[PDB]
Amino acid sequence: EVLITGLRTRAVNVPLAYPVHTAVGTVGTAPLVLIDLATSAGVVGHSYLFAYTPVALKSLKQLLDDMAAMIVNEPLAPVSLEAMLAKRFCLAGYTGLIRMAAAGIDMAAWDALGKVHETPLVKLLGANARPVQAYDSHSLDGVKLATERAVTAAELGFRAVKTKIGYPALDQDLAVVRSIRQAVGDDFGIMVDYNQSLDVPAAIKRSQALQQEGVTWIEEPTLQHDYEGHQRIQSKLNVPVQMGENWLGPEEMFKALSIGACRLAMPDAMKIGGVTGWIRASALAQQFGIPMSSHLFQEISAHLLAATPTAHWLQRLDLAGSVIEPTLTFEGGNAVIPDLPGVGIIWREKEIGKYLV
Amino acid sequence: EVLITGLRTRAVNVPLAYPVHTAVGTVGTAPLVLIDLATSAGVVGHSYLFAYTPVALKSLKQLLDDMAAMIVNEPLAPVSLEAMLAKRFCLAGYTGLIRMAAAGIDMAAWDALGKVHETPLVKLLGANARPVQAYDSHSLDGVKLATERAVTAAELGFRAVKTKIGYPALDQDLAVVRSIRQAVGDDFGIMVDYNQSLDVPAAIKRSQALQQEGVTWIEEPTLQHDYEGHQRIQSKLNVPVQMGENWLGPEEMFKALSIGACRLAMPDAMKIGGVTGWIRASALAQQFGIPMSSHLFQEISAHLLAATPTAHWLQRLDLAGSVIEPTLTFEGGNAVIPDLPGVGIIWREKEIGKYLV
Amino acid sequence: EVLITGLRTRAVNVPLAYPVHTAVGTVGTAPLVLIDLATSAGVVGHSYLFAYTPVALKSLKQLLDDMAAMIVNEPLAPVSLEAMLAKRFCLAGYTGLIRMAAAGIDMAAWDALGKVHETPLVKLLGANARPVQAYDSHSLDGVKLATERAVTAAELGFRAVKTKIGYPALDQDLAVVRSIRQAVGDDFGIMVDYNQSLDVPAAIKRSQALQQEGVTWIEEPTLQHDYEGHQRIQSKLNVPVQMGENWLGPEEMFKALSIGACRLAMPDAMKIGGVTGWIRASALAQQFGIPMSSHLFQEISAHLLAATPTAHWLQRLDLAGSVIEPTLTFEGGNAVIPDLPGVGIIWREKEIGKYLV
Amino acid sequence: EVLITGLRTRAVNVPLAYPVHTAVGTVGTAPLVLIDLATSAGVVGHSYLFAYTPVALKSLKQLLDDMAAMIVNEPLAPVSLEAMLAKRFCLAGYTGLIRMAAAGIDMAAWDALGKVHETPLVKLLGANARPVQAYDSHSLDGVKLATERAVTAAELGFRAVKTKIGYPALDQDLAVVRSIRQAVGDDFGIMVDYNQSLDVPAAIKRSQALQQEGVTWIEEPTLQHDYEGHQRIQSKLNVPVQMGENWLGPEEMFKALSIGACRLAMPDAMKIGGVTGWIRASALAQQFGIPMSSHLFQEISAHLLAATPTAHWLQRLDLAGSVIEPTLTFEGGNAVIPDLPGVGIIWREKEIGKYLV
Ligand SMILES: C[C@@](O)(C(=O)O)c1ccccc1
Ligand SMILES: C[C@@](O)(C(=O)O)c1ccccc1
Ligand SMILES: C[C@@](O)(C(=O)O)c1ccccc1
Ligand SMILES: C[C@@](O)(C(=O)O)c1ccccc1
Ligand SMILES: [Mg+2]
Ligand SMILES: [Mg+2]
Ligand SMILES: [Mg+2]
Ligand SMILES: [Mg+2]
Repeated sequence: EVLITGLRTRAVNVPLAYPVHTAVGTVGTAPLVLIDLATSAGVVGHSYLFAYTPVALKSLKQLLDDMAAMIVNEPLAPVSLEAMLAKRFCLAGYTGLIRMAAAGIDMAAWDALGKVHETPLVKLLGANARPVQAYDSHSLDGVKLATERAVTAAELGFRAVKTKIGYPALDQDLAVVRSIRQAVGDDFGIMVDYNQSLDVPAAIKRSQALQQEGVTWIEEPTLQHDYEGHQRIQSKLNVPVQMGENWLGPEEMFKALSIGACRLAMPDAMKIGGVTGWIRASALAQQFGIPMSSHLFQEISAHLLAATPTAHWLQRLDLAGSVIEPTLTFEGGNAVIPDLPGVGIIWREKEIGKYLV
Repeated sequence: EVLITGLRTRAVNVPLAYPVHTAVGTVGTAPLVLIDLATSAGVVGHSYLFAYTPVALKSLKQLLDDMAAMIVNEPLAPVSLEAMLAKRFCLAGYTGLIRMAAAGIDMAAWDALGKVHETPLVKLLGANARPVQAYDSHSLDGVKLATERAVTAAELGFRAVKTKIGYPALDQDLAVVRSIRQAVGDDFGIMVDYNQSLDVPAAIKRSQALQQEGVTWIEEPTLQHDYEGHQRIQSKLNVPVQMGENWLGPEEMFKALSIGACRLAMPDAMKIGGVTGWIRASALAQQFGIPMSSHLFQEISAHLLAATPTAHWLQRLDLAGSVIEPTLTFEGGNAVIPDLPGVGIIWREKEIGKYLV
Repeated sequence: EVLITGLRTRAVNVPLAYPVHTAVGTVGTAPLVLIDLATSAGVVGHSYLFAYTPVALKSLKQLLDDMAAMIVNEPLAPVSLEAMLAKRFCLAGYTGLIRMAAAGIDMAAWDALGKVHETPLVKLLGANARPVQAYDSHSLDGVKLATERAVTAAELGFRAVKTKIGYPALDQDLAVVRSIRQAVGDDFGIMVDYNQSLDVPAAIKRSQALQQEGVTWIEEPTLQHDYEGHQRIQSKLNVPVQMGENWLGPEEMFKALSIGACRLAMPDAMKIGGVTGWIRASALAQQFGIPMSSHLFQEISAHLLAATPTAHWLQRLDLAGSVIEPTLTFEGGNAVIPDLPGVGIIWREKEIGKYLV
Repeated sequence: EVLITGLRTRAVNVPLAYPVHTAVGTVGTAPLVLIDLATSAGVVGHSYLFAYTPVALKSLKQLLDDMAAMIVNEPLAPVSLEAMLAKRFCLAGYTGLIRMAAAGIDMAAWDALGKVHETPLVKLLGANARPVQAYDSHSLDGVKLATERAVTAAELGFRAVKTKIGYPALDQDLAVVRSIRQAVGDDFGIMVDYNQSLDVPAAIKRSQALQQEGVTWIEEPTLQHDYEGHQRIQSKLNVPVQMGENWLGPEEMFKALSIGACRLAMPDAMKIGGVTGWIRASALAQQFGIPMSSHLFQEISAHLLAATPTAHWLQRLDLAGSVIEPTLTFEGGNAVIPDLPGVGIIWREKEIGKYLV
């Protein structure tokens, strides 16, 4: 009855409100692929993908353009659709870019399904909208900018911020954390992210020092694929190890959880497999007793977390703000799902034109 | 926006088309509780519960009548509803009758949600209807009746039947299986169910003898709660051990799968937690690499299996046929989801009146 | 020779001497089912069941009334009786309400058996009465009431109290514990109960802070069915994790102990399976090296603990005091078994009439 | 001293000498990306990539074109190069297409390094050329074509063939194997590949039946990422389970071997990480006691296997034969490394022009 009738993609490089500082340099734009899924019902589903680096941008888009053929004229049944794609890409490898691409389609399919039924996604999922606590996500900023950004966050009502650490010396790491703490007060949450930058022993050493500072969590201390190493680090800490942003599919999540690699999880709506993947991941998290946060995709994550039994935090990091309407709002540090069919993603066409690649 | 406005239950004892023969005697009726969930939208959700024994019938109904208060005036958000109930019953114990009761409400909530959206449940779930292979479910019938019933099944187009075994002597067990095989032919599926009747060593001995006969699976050889014993039995067999009908919630399923207690699973829509529980169970099954079949509740199971990544068999066992319209049909041994909003459960009011308890 | 001749049940809502404060509100009554088991010998056995919530009260009673038939005219052989019931309810699920019901019958059967032999239960069990140290059980009371109640306990001679914690903030938790400690002195026992209210990481964090305060034990930090989570929490602590109140049967206890989920146990005479279940549980506790305390049912628990090899504490919490004679006494913080045949439960009929439901 | 000066890629769809038959249909072409790595020394390194499906072809090429920038002006030090890329793609995910791309560069870098030193790759690797036993790789051909192809193989001197199985019915599987055996004789090797097509229980059942036929190995019985499932299947067999073609990097291989998922391995030079990845994989295989075969890339695999301590079989499957010189030869079923610097890959430019995409 409801069919998929077309797929259109547009590659853009959009300005970032909060320039991300790295050891490498300063990056003020994000490589995104915007997706429009047309249907026989007159509704158009929308999603976006994050490419991480501009090196992968055009390849991503082209990959989508080339997959369009397999999905056109198929029913708008996201679950059935995902299984078909999993089977089409089983030799090539259903992971990495291919998996990211499929996830973009899933997310758009689900947004369209919500439009057909005139209902917010969260409601289609069987749950009620609820406000979700969010933390403001910052970067490898230095003591001055880090504290600054943290003070503003608090001013805007957030009760937690995340900072990137992993300086050449541990003492720099500690300097950042201390200055934030001194400025925001003793309760406030301070999450730290190492971005896979340390080896196991270094991780244990730096982390035990942070643990004494009072951090909320320690995120991705070592190489993401090294589940066993994360487990070793975790085993020497009281503070929780957080991870999950790099899991491609619930099957990677399953592996990591099976060995007790972490005490917290934070899947990425895109890497986990879209709405379909998230729902699977949320069941795993519940069973393993793991509090589940989100990574990127703030708009859809708000919906997804409201339906998650072990929902923990929402990551505030606005990637697509320059080309979308501001329907998701933050009131007293909690994200508010807009009362709009689907995900509530509405393009700012005029702006898109500016960033086109 | 859409609220739950009332709950009405009716306890009945309905005639069974296929009298179930047991070691105890012959039982021709089923103790069921029929549920009607009213909503602010004008739609009425429907489900039924199976009480197993008439000893538990009135208690079940009364338990529902007493819970009505906690759900009335709550939004029709099955996922949110389940979490609320899990928290209300956490001291008393969210399992057994209480859990069965909550599952009845879940199933009705989901049927109503489908009505509000004018869509079949399977579609609301994100999948397409597909035909599901079914097996005809029989009892501890004796050689004559067992073969008879099996011949009729084949005549009606089924490609598999399940028989109950567990006679005083192994040789009786084998006599039943052989006569069926001789009558239906070498391909046909023959599933056997021990109904928790043996001890571990007996189980291993009888099962190895059956394995040589050519059975499809060996179901519940020993006490259901003994996961470790099932694992021991499984470890000495090539044929698959099947289990799951007695798991109360996905958390029991998780325990059993964690220790490799079986190679097949067959949750009961009621005991697993309704639609909400099934969806969770299906994610677990996928991750552990377990083919998932259903137990009872044929009407809703047809929908649920179409959305299950590792869907295996549908159990044909008509409990409520005397008081419901025949919307689910069997065409060439596969179950066909009716094209009707919700689950497609429609009462035969006039008949209900007859069976009322 | 001695037969069971009848079963009569009465549902009551009795006033509580110590109103239990919860996050929800104040509850001053308990939903109980009082049981009378008649025999051919002229003796009448007595027990009671706790329903937790009034939502389950009528269902419980009705369930008992409906089981009466299976037990009448059966010999007064509690062990044989339990096995029969386990087999009758094997499809429906021998757990939850059904199991609680069976346990009520067990307890009454054992009380009657003691009457037939004119001997206190403890003696029928092969042991001598001994005084058992008890702790006074309080609730989520706030700093003021908590300290108050604790001072009175000490005044009455108790050497330990249990308080419920799990406030929105850890610091509230600590405030309660500190004020009690300050008031009762440094030796006194302070047991804390989280009532399944935290997630694993929160549990580890709060518990390590309490451990520094000097608490006796940490009870049910997370969801009761999550044995593996309890093990994780336990693994990061020196203080003992206590659990067991929610185990339905010794088979659940066996599972939890098998994975080292706790260092202390505290089965509930009702949930564990009555006298028959307790005796089994006590053997397990001995073998696993676990000190065993009781949960509720103070009257019978006094007898049961005197026969328990690893007996630890008796929980003083008077549920049925308003409708029973005060035969169990407390002398210098130890419970004294009354010298009376059976359990020494004697109804205050006139009061019962008042609370009838 | 020796620098990388440029990267040129060409996407082609080349005819296959042996049309691969699938359940889907007949495919007579291969989507390949041909790579030319220019250097400051005047030498040009060559490699090719296999895209599996034409859906991924253009995306692959574009991805390479976009990475060219990061490698140009870098020294020709394949080991150092790989580490740089691993670090550049750590957020995006160093797996899937990105990893395949990097592997193409590695292979070309190593071919160029051999050219600079005027030596065959195998010799640069520290080993001597040796002839490697090869098996002729066929498809899901049917009884007639399968036997035919097998008879020709034997005629050309091969001592083993691989066939694809996984028919709707087991009996079809067995029919293929039997007819081959009957035609080639009792010694001859018959390898079978299920191509991830079965579930665990089906896998165990079909495999035990094959094991009785006398097959050389059972390849990829179930989903590639399910290491644990492969282990279960392996555990019920004497015949070896073979796997490895889908491992992306030695880190995936490490995971699978750690749990004993198989008794044989067969990494793909491209998916494993090129020359650099293969060398790492070969050390793992040696330590775990695993015989190591190759998957695709026959030209380079000949070199790689000669340097592999546990070398087992070379897979003969000519993907790029239409656009390259025939320097690798087969003499009496063994592959002979050509005596030519590098890998000995020489384009047939005139033919390339024909297949360009
Ligand atoms: C640093 C990060 O890992 C995070 O979680 O914030 C991140 C990863 C990828 C893109 C943006 C941010
Ligand atoms: C025998 C049974 O276990 C089955 O699976 O068929 C069954 C159990 C409970 C009610 C009816 C049938
Ligand atoms: C709080 C509690 O868990 C305890 O152990 O005291 C409790 C549980 C159930 C009823 C009363 C008290
Ligand atoms: C069937 C296969 O798995 C093999 O090993 O031969 C194969 C996989 C991918 C491309 C070609 C061949
Ligand atoms: Mg991160
Ligand atoms: Mg069964
Ligand atoms: Mg408690
Ligand atoms: Mg293969």
